[PDB]
Order: sequence, then C-alpha cells, then structure tokens
Amino acid sequence: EIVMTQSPVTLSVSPGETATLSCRASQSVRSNLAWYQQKPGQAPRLLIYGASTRATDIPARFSGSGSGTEFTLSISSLQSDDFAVYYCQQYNHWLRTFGQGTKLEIKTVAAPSVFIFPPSDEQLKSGTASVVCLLNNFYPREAKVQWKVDNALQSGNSQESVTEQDSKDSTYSLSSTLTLSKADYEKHKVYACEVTHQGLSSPVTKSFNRGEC
Amino acid sequence: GTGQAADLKSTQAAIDQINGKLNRVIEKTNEKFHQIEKEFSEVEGRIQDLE
Amino acid sequence: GTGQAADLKSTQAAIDQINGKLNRVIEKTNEKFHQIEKEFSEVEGRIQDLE
Amino acid sequence: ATLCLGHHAVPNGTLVKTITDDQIEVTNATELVQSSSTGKIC
Amino acid sequence: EVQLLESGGGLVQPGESLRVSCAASGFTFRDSALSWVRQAPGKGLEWVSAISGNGGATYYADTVKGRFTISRDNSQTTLYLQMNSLRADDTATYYCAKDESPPIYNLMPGYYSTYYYMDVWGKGTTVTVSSSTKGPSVFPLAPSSKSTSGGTAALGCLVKDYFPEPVTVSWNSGALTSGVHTFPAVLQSSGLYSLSSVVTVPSSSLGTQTYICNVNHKPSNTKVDKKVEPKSC
Ligand SMILES: *[C@@H]1O[C@H](CO)[C@@H](O)[C@H](O)[C@H]1NC(C)=O
Repeated sequence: EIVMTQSPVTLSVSPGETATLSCRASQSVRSNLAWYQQKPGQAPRLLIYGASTRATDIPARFSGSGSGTEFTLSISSLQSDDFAVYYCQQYNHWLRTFGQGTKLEIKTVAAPSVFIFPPSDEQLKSGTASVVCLLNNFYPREAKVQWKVDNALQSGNSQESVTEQDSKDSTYSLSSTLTLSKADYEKHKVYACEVTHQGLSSPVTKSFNRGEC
Repeated sequence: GTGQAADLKSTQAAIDQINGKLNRVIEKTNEKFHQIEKEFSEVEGRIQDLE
Repeated sequence: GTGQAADLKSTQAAIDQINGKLNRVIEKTNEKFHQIEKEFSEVEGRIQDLE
Repeated sequence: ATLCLGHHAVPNGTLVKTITDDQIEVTNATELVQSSSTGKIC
Repeated sequence: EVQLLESGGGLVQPGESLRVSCAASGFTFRDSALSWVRQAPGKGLEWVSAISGNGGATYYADTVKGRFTISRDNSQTTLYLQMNSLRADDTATYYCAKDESPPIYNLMPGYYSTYYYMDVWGKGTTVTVSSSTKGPSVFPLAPSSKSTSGGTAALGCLVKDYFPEPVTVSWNSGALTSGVHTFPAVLQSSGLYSLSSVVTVPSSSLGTQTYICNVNHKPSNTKVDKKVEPKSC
C-alpha cells in the first residue's frame, strides 16, 4: 500500500569506485528505512536501519542517507564480493513494503572460452538430443549466442542459462541448450555455435560433425 | 475466587496512538551546516546586533 | 420492510463544524510585497550568510 | 423491530495526517499546499 | 547467537494449507516481535506478516489478508504461519526474520511497536505451489575434437526434466571443487526445469582420473552418479 522503487535495475561500477543507489518511495517515510545485502544463494543481511544508522559490525564503507521520499545508498570502497542485490524497506502503514532490488556489478573485458558438447548416447536413445555450448569465464554478461545447424540458424529451440558473477575472477559463464528430437538431430550434419561477444574481434564458432569426435 | 487479567487490544490501541505521535515528534531533524556566527569576540554594532 | 433515511440535523451540525474550521484555515491572512533577496548569484561574505 | 444507526462511507478515500496516525483514511480532504503553476505571469 | 531455523514447507497443490515453523533460538527472549518475509526466485523481497507479544498482530499483507494466519507459541519458543488457500504465486522462499525497533518506541515490552526493522534473518524454507514430481534424467557431456582446446579440457553434466527445484550436484563426492560451474535452472517448454554443471580441468587428467557427478534431487529422491568419460574416438 506504499510502493518502493529502486533505481536503476542494475548498475556497473569498477572495484574501488563509489556506487550510489536510489530508493524513491511514494508518500513520506523517514523514521524507518533499512538497507540489505542479499548475496546470491544466501539470506539478506542488514546493513543500515532508520536512514543512516548502520547495523552492528558492518564496514564503514556502507553509507546511508535520505529523507521523506528520496533515499540513497553509497558504497565507498567497492570489493569484488559486493556483487549482491540490495533492497530497501519502509514504515509503516501497519504494512512494511520492500524495494524492487538493485543488482551491483564489478568492473577488464574477458574473452569467452567457447566449448561445444554433443548429446550423449544415453540422451540420443531417449528420443530428444539436446546440444550444449559453454562460454566459460567472460565479461561482461552481454553475449549474443546463435545456433547454426547445417549453415542455417535455429531459433525457438535454444534456452540461455547465465550464472551469477564470480566472487573472485568476476567472470560470468553462459550455457545454451538446443533441444531437438531424435530424428530432428540425425536430420542434419554440422552443428555450430555462432558466438559474438563485445570484446570479440571475430565471431568465434566451435563446431563438430555428426558421428565424429 | 478472585482473578486479574489485562486486555491486550485496548492496551495495544493506546500504544499504537502514542507510538504514532512519538514518531511525529522525533522525525526528520533539520540538518544545518554553514550558518551565521552566534558568539562574538568584540563589539561590531549594527550587523552584530542583528546577528 | 427495510428502509433507510438520513438525519439532516445531526449531519448539518457536523457539516457546520468542519466548514467552521475550513474557513479558519484558509484566508488572505498575509499580503507581502517588497521583501529580501533569497537567491544570490555570487558570494558576498557575511550578509549573504545572514540573508 | 430493529433500528440501526451508522455513518456514510465512500468507496475510495483520501489519506490524511493526524496527531496519532500518519496515514488514516477519510471520506474527503483538500490540499492546502499550492504546488502546481500555470507557468505564465498574469 | 540469535539464529532461528525454519522447518516445513515443500510441494503443495493450489488450494491446500501448509504451516511453517520458526524455532526462535538464542538471544531472543520472545517478548520482541517476529515477522515472515517471502521471496520467489526471480523476484524481490516482500513482507508477509508480523507477530507481537500475544495477540497484538493481526498484521498481514494485502496479498494474504484473508489466507495467512500467524501463530506464536512462547512456551516452546516457535513462530508459526498457517498458509491456507494457497495459490500459484505463493511459491516463494519464506524467511523468518527478527524484528527490532528504536528504543524510544515499544513502551510496554510485550506489545507491538509500529516501527520495526529486521536485523537477524533465517535460513529460509522453500515452498512450491504447483501441480507432478518428476525425477531428473542425468546425461553426461563428453569432450570432442582433441583435448577440447589443447592445453585444458572441459566436461559437463546435464540435469534435464525434473520438478521441482532444487537439485544438488557435486563432483567426485565433493573432492573436485576448483573450476566447477553450476548453472541455474531453466524451466523448459514442457514445464520441467533443466540444469547443467560443468568443470574445466587440464587435459593432463583426461585419462588418469575418472570424474563422477553427484546429482541429488531429494524432492523425488533420485540420486544418479554418472561417469563422465571422453567421447572415445
Ligand atoms: C518507559 O518507556 C520507555 C520507552 O520510551 C521504555 O523503554 C521503558 O521501559 C518504560 N519504563 C516504564 C517504567 O514504563
């Protein structure tokens, strides 16, 4: 009954620089406002409460400010482990509401190590063979992956799976699974993954012939 | 026999009212930085009397 | 059967009280013309801090 | 016979500030702060 | 130590009921308030409800205003949440969260201070509301060409078609951790999720080491340990 809007949806900040977040709130709110750092695969952790008062034994680089409507959250010295998502809550309307969430990125442009994987024999017998292409370690997250089967692009049969940013080398990993039938797989010969990246001079493509390693 | 018990809803209703105004009185304190000088060293006259 | 009717006198008394303070709130109350300057272009020193 | 007494209510009401409650629903309210402008000097 | 533990949850058909427990252990004397907050994977946080003292809350969000009811058992120090008439969008990771207020508020120690911020969060219990509990079919991914790249090789395991989430995967019973990349689940056109876990190790261990996956899916209790060998040429 009192919506919270964070801005932007996701921001990219180099490690060391200060990252300022926004928490615009409809209707006045000042007394209670809490920031959180929810790292992927973990529960949220309290950072600041009220508006500026930070939680117990949290780093001093987390700063909080704001009044009534506009609220900000600035991370002074950024670390590679700060790739978490941040939220903000409010009082009161006897009904606390949370924010939408702000994803924080870190940063060198890394080259995607493309790897292709033919469907296993156990999957071929099931009746549906799905070819997999891996893009291990690359930055940024943006990566245009295309499936070319017999010099022909295939759309509507591929699903993009992207992992969260790594806590150390800060590189993403992408996987695409081109699902096709048993006869639809044997219908064609060559399977190629047309991979184009931001920091890619030429489109690197890894392929394999059907029935040959 | 003889017993005693408190009513939670009536007590909560009073606490909800007082906590509401307790928030109203300590909310958003003004933030002032570079203001005017209020304690002075020597006599200045017109400007000092106005400050 | 079942019917519904409003009481004019009880509502009129409440309407009179609200309109009474409604008039108490809004008014010409003040009419100000030449006053001080609030927005400044460059730094002026002491008087700018006071204005 | 039964004789019930009650007040009126609106389907959508404005929220106002009071001494005890910050957001309380009332049937009608008016704005006392002029925030809009015509943009032109009459 | 102020940690609490959430028990219960699981898969339920829409329209059914389910209550989740929250063992409040530690510093909490349980004269302070407690709250429930749910989050679905792919969505943000959302406050659900709160409890205070005895029956002072009565505080539920508009989404669950007529469905969820919050219980408190101070004798056994456990917080409950009876989730009745569950719908599809109720699938979320329900978090039990501590509640703290500024010391100026909360006049009587037991009753509710209408301004709380959550400080200590719980581990969370995942509750899935849908319709089918399929076991995952694990397919290995073998390297092709010649040592994949020439210097370092890549291998993978596939977890196709299963419901619901999650699925635990390890390599060599957890002995292999360096270079492992477990990808998130992606719901397919059939409605079943799909997961893939890959690991990059040097090509010098292509033959001298036998790599095994540890796909564990407790919801259907299907645990396959597939052997990953190179596409023998
Ligand atoms: C008085 O109120 C304060 C909160 O403002 C509370 O902390 C304190 O325990 C109360 N004491 C008594 C004696 O009621």
